[PDB]
Amino acid sequence: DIAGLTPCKDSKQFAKREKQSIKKLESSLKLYAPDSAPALAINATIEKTKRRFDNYGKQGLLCGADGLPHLIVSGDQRHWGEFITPGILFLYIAGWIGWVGRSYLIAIRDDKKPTQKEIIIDVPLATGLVFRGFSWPIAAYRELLNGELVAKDV
Amino acid sequence: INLPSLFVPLVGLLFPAVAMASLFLHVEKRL
Amino acid sequence: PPIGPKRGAKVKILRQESYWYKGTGSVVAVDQDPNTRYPVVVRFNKVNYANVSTNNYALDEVEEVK
Amino acid sequence: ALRFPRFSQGLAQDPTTRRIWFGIATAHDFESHDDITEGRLYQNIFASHFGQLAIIFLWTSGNLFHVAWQGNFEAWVQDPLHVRPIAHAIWDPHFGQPAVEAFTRGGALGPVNIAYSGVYQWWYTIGLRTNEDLYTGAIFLLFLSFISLLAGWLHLQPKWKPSVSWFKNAESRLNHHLSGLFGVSSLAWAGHLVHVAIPGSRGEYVRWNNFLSVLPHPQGLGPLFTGQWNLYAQNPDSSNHLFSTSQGAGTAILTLLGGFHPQTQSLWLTDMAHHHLAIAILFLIGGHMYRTNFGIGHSIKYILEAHIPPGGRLGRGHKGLYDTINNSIHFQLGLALASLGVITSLVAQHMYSLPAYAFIAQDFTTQAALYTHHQYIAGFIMTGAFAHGAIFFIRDYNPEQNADNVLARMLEHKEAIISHLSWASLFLGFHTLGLYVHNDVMLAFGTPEKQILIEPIFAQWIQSAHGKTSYGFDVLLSSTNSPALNAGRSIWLPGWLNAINENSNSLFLTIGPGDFLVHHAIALGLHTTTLILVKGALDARGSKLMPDKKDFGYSFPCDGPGRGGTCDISAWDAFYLAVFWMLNTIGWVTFYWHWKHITLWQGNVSQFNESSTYLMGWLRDYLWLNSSQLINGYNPFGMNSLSVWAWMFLFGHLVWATGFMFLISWRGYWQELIETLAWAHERTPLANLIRWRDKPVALSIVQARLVGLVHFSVGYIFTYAAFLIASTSGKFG
Amino acid sequence: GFTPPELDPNTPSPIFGGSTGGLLRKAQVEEFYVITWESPKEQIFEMPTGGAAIMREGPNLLKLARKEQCLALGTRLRSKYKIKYQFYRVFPSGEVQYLHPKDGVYPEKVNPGRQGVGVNFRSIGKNVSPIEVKFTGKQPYDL
Amino acid sequence: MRDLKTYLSVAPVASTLWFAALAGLLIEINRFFPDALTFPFF
Amino acid sequence: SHSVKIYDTCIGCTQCVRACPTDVLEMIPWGGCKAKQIASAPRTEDCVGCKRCESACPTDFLSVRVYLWHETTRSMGLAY
Ligand code: CLA
Ligand code: CLA
Ligand code: CLA
Ligand code: CLA
Ligand SMILES: CC1=C(/C=C/C(C)=C/C=CC(/C)=C/C=C/C=C(C)/C=C/C=C(C)/C=C/C2=C(C)CCCC2(C)C)C(C)(C)CCC1
Ligand SMILES: CC1=C(/C=C/C(C)=C/C=CC(/C)=C/C=C/C=C(C)\C=C\C=C(C)\C=C\C2=C(C)CCCC2(C)C)C(C)(C)CCC1
Ligand SMILES: CC1=C(C/C=C(\C)CCC[C@H](C)CCC[C@H](C)CCCC(C)C)C(=O)c2ccccc2C1=O
Ligand code: SF4
Ligand code: SF4
Repeated sequence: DIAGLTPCKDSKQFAKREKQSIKKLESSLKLYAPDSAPALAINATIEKTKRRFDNYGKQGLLCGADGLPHLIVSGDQRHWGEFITPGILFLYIAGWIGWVGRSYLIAIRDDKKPTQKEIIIDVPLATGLVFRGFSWPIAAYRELLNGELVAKDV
Repeated sequence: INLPSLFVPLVGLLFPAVAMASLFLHVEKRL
Repeated sequence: PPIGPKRGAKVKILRQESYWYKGTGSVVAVDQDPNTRYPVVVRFNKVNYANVSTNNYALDEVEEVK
Repeated sequence: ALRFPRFSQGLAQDPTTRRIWFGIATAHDFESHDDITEGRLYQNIFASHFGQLAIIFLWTSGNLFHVAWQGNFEAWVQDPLHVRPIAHAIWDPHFGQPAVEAFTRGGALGPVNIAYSGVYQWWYTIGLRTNEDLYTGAIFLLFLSFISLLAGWLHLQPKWKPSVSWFKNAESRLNHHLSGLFGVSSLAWAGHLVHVAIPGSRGEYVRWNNFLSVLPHPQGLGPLFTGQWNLYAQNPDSSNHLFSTSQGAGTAILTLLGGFHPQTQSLWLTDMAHHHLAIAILFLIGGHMYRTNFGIGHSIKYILEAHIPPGGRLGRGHKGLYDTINNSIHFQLGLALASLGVITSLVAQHMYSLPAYAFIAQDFTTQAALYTHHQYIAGFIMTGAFAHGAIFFIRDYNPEQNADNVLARMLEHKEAIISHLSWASLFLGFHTLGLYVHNDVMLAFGTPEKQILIEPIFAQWIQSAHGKTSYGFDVLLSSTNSPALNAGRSIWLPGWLNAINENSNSLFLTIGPGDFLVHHAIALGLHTTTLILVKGALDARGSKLMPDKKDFGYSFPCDGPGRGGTCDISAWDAFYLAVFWMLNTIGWVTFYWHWKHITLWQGNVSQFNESSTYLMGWLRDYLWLNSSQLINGYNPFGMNSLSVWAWMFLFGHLVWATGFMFLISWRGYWQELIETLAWAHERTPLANLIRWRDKPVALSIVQARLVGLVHFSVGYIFTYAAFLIASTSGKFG
Repeated sequence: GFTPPELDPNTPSPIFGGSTGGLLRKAQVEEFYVITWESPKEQIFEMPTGGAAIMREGPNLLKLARKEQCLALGTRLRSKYKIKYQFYRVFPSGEVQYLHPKDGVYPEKVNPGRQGVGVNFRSIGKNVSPIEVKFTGKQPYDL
Repeated sequence: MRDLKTYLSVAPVASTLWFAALAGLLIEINRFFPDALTFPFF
Repeated sequence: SHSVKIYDTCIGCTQCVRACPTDVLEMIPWGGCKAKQIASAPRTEDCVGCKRCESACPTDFLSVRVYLWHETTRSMGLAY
């Protein structure tokens, strides 16, 4: 496949690592009582590990000679779920945060003592402002086009 | 006769001694 | 006929060794006396590294801006 | 005057020991010396260059003499792969009997040192075979250094000293250096390779006494002037060819194969001679560009001033740059250091992947030592280039003569440059450290499969584009019908593809996620060091915190505690802080190189692949793991040949640590301590009869920073050199 | 123009028990400083070098090894005790040099009998760059 | 009450409450969908 | 001996003179401001380079500038 890697579902070292992990987890389980709280916790962890490995095989991740999943970020459409749509999600959230904070700073910049509203957050105004980050992708775009995103005269 | 035996002391003891003495005299006195 | 910008005006600094260089301040008072080369007094809303918000400037160093 | 230093009258009147210190640390800063003029400065620089050439020749002559005298060359050439080359003998009266026993190696009659500079392979490849050749080379070089000193002295004397107008003749100097220093020199090297080295690698021993009686080619110079040059490549050396013997030898003197010599695992000598001849032709042609006394050619300043884009995006373009470069010597030194550092790093990168000396690829410790050597020197050269750029800004820059050209516009938007470079550094550091810590925590919880392993897919694609076929990308050279592949199938691609796809050499190593992460660490280091240096340079002339910095010189302690405090505000201090980052970045580079190569030499590249993704792997599987023989160099049960490194390993740990002293404790404490010490000495019997002559004082602030940095760097270098050499030589694999 | 007071030996020195912070060889071969004041009443003050000393009634004379020490002592005498002081520089040759207050009035108060030294009639931002004063003995600020 | 609100919105207190809420939200998201290395929904 | 310069932006506030710990600065008659005062540096040979004067100057940039220069036993503040 890409970069000489093979799918984890049909890879062999991936399955070997899965088996070894479960064996290691089970080794501890046999020491305690069959149905004690530690035994239940260890069983839950084993089930979690099995579910994790099955999901990794299901999503179609690529596994190297090491038997571990590898992430392709070149832009291949078969792997957009590895970096590109999480990347878009991060960009949206981070722009939300930055736009909300900038809106707060611009809103409080007109008082005689703006610093007072900076060490003591004016929550009433902040609660109204935080929701602009839902549509910041549009507000920032029209802010740039309208030419007042960037401070002229500087 | 062993050439290293003559020179290693010459360059490690005599040379630094004479050089340090001469340079101390040069640096440390009014001209 | 007073000299320099009027009191309460809006001037930007042109002295390149000033903290507020290219910045903006409000004119406080311009001395009518000649023989003084830094008559204009300007107040800023930000302190400098010495925690000072007022400074004197020459007539050519300040420039009335909108 | 009237005492040391004579070049500074202000220092000679200092009544403290400072006069001595600053007397030594400003001897080569001619511009700040009393009664300094233009011609005086240039003549002093010229003579110092002659002195440096003499020193270099003397040093290489000493290497030759010692290898010829206590060396192993005659025995080494008999079996290059199964005998350790000897540098020089040891004569230390402090040695004990077991030390003498342990240090006698290489078939010597006493304790000796095993050379790791790689001079044996280099001298063997070029044609030197016996100790007589080494002795002749040493004598010739001693003569050469003497002649260099004679030239320096001659040009010191009046009536031979060039004027300033001569020094500033850039066009003629460029013409001669391109067509003469570079072109003719490479042409001569190609001549030597054709006349001596290539015959030497085929059995014949061509020397001064018979090189006029031996034809380098059976049809000498007939093909060359007739134009039928292909006759010089008609019979290359067979792939079953032992190096210094005629078994399987050819007659071609120039070729272009591209692979390696199968036995020596190094580049073909004929290919190298052809390379040097070609680039000699290119340099000779290109060195006729500028105008001198013959009425044809170019004037550099006109080319510069004519390169101004319409639309004024670059302002006045390069107008006025010729005069600011020709008159500013620090500008010239900065440009030279920049280019030199770039090509030194290039040498480091190319020497390990395309070895040119026979049997050096099989000498692993030599390869590692040379790579680390050249990388550290390149880092120092780059840091120096930036330092001298800042110095030029402070001293030789004329704002009015550079009005609105590229330099002034660089100065006037310095803040955008610095801020964006800071953003790049922040991004790289944040995400590289985040991924490393994530993987490390993942392995802490026993779930390696949940790591964020990103395939360096772009680099793998580039490798595939070169012809490698381990990633299945099927790109140029790795495809089958691509024009790029088809164009060179009959020249060099056979050998090149044979070498690149061969996976026992270092020609384009296979790469994975660990390589991705470490390369991004490298990028972080480069960007942060560049940030520190660029910020120090562009703000050298002054900033908002100190607008009149240009009047305070390049290096000064501070501006006092006023205005919030102005510690480390000079450009010298910016260089000072950048040296730490340079050391750190080159340390990462060499750690990566050495770990990858030590795991490849063991046929255990997997181990690196697994353990490189997380930092605990670096700490345990590399530093802790490869450091057992070194620390065991000597123990309560005796010592072995590695003890000298084990000692140095500790020595480098001490120096570095004492460096932390001058960097943390500052002047005032030490000054008061020295004051009480002076009182005590003056108040004691029999010793007050002895009186100091320079008043003791604590080290200066700038001097203390410099001494601390020097300790830091010396300890860094010594400890890493000890570790690298002991670990690679401990296994010899 | 204010004849400076002449140093008067025989004046009593303050009561002090001795210290390791006193004079050294520099006073013997180079120079040392002497400060004098009046102090209306006997009282205990903090020495600039060691512990505490007591000022005698009437004139007091103290010899220090540094001018900065004399100034610190004078500042404490002027602000804490409200005493007028003057100090001198004494050379091994036997010379005395009135130092402070130079013209009878302390340097803080403007006096009509002082000339300007090292005063530049321009803002600090109008100094030439180093390149204009290169290879000349002058510095850009000395102009 | 009014002064309690004022002090309860000062930088340190507001920041700690915000980060406690964010930590809880992220913890719950991880708990419901643990061991997530990719975005599979689309 | 360090070099101390007074620039014409001085407003004669006198704060630098109060700060000097070696009596290097002074106040002299002048006519370009309201105080008719300006700082002078007639005794820079006793300057120790502490730059305590610059920390007291309220003008921006400074009106009193200390340029550290050749060091003497007086400038180094040595009592031995
Ligand atoms: C810079 C080159 C160089 C270097 C690094 C060394 C290093 C060394 N030499 Mg050596 N040497 C050199 C050149 C060099 N040599 C040359 C050109 C000759 C003449 C052919 C010799 C002849 C020589 C002899 C006979 C011996 C050594 C020996 C030694 C070792 C012990 C110290 C010693 O005896 O001092 C060096 C002794 C000398 C007599 C050197 C004189 C020759 C040069 C011209 C002196 C340079 C002085 C100059 C002012 C400074 C150079 C610039 C800079 C490096 C400071 C030591 C590792 C000893 C040894 O074998 O080790 C066990 C020994 O006995 N050397
Ligand atoms: C382990 C030692 C260390 C570390 C980690 C750093 C890290 C950094 N240095 Mg530095 N430096 C060091 C040693 C170090 N340095 C030394 C010894 C020197 C010689 C004096 C210097 C001199 C130096 C200079 C001159 C400069 C830097 C700069 C920087 C920053 C570059 C920007 C970046 O890479 O993004 C970020 C890198 C990171 C490693 C992230 C650190 C923060 C992580 C995410 C932890 C977050 C906190 C976490 C939530 C836990 C909080 C706990 C709670 C109790 C609060 C960076 C933060 C440059 C700079 O400031 O950038 C503009 C700069 O100019 N360094
Ligand atoms: C062709 C290369 C080259 C040249 C010609 C110069 C030339 C110059 N440099 Mg420069 N520099 C260079 C490369 C170069 N540099 C590089 C690569 C760096 C990066 C490190 C620097 C960084 C640098 C700085 C920061 C400064 C200069 C300065 C100067 C000027 C004065 C130097 C002087 O006299 O100080 C005297 C020489 C010394 C103090 C050297 C002695 C101390 C060294 C470092 C100790 C050596 C290490 C130790 C002994 C080895 C270990 C011992 C043992 C355990 C083995 C001078 C014109 C100074 C200047 O004033 O600019 C105008 C200045 O501040 N350079
Ligand atoms: C490895 C790091 C290192 C080392 C070696 C030292 C060493 C020392 N520190 Mg120190 N210190 C350090 C780190 C270090 N520090 C750091 C990082 C800080 C920052 C917090 C401090 C802050 C600090 C303070 C504030 C003070 C010291 C003091 C001292 C000295 C105490 C006197 C003493 O021990 O007598 C003897 C010295 C030693 C035992 C050191 C090793 C000496 C070797 C064994 C002798 C070798 C001689 C050899 C034959 C020489 C021949 C070589 C020839 C070629 C020249 C001593 C020299 C105190 C001091 O100065 O004492 C009054 C002091 O006040 N340090
Ligand atoms: C500060 C300063 C200075 C300096 C600076 C510096 C030094 C910088 C730098 C820099 C650098 C050091 C850079 C480098 C670079 C490089 C580049 C930019 C490149 C490139 C590219 C290309 C062109 C490529 C090509 C190719 C080919 C050919 C083929 C194969 C592939 C490749 C891609 C490789 C001075 C003194 C002058 C002055 C003042 C200022
Ligand atoms: C696709 C991709 C890639 C790449 C890419 C690239 C390379 C590009 C780019 C890019 C670029 C070239 C960018 C840029 C930019 C620029 C600028 C100039 C900007 C800006 C912005 C701003 C300024 C903003 C601001 C803000 C916001 C909006 C947010 C918040 C608020 C604030 C205000 C902060 C890769 C392959 C890797 C992978 C896959 C994906
Ligand atoms: C120890 C220390 C001192 C005191 C250091 C002194 C007094 C140096 C004493 C060293 C003596 C002279 C022996 C040094 C031996 C050297 C190896 C000799 C080098 C001389 C030539 C070979 C270059 C400072 O003055 C200081 C100032 C500012 C910051 C940090 C410090 C600081 O850490
Ligand atoms: S630096 Fe210190 S001693 Fe010198 S003039 Fe200024 S305040 Fe006085
Ligand atoms: S502190 Fe500055 S403004 Fe005030 S008198 Fe001194 S020099 Fe003038």
